[PDB]
Amino acid sequence: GPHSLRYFVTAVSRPGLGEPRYMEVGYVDDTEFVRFDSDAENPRYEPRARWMEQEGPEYWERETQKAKGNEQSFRVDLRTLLGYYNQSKGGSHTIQVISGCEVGSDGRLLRGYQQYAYDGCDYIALNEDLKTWTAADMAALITKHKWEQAGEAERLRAYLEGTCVEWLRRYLKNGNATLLRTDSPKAHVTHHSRPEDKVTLRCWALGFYPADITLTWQLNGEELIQDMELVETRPAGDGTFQKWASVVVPLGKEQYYTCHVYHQGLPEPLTLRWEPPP
Amino acid sequence: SSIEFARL
Amino acid sequence: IQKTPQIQVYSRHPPENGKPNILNCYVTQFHPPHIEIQMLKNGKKIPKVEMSDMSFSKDWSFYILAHTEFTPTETDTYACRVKHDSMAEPKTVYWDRDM
Repeated sequence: GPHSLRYFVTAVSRPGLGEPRYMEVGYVDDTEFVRFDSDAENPRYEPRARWMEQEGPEYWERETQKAKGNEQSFRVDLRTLLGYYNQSKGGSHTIQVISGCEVGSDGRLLRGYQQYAYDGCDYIALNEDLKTWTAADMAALITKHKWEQAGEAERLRAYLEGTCVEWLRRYLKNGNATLLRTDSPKAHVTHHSRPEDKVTLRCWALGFYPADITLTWQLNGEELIQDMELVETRPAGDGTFQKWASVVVPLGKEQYYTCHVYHQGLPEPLTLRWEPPP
Repeated sequence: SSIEFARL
Repeated sequence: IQKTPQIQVYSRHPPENGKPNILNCYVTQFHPPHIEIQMLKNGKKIPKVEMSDMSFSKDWSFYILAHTEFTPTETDTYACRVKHDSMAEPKTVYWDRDM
């Protein structure tokens, strides 16, 4: 199937409290595999996945040096933006970037990413044509003009179509099967109620990976999406995820409801109902 | 490997 | 622009009284990145609370996981308190064993 290599970058100023905090986090198929955190005595790029430990010392050295270079460049960008926005030197500000490539099964780029945000709002982004830019405001228009003159889009298309795809292949060779990892959910239904003629049935999905999952409740073939309560998928903290969906039903009709669990690790969707313990 | 970022 | 943090408090494993577990406090959808997270037991702050590294999602909002070891009892009360620039006052969310 398709794969992706993307870096999530963060630069946060802290006037009076020290140098800006800079971070570079790499993801292969939405899984963190490397991280650089400037908040240290001697900051270094590090593996976040055991399979990256294969890379030799020269790799880590080049990545570390490039990261510190990026950090210092962003330090300047933070100042530049205070200027573009006519802002004070005393407030904290954040610059964020999502930069990467998602390639198809045939090894060709499906989509390139080079998008920026300032204080949580879109700043500028490279368009799908990998040739033009979309500035979100007046400030971004200055960067746009500057990048157009420098041929920045061409520079990024090169990286996105070449360098990024090539590195993704390399990383996949060392952690392909690992990324293919799949933990199917284990489900069960709990019964809850406060002295009333109604009861809550909560369908739980535990220990699954990846996070993508769907839970539904059915009353005789029909999905109850109107009054079904559910929580956002959440990390158990051990690499797997959790999620639940609940519905309020009439006391005594618990057996008329069925929960369905859809996950990529399941040979077939799970089907279950409330089971009063023996 | 991440790209070397340009100035804003 | 500021985004108010969404919070979830739950155990890593289904809770069983007397059995060691891990209590999580998942905080998402906030901006700016600076945030103060505390976990409480019966109204008092818990000293040993670990924090995951911070990350951000496609919509630019940040997320982080705080967690602490605990052995649930029938009557102990747990909660997660979050202080963030987006809120006038600290937000407290209590752990519900059924959620």
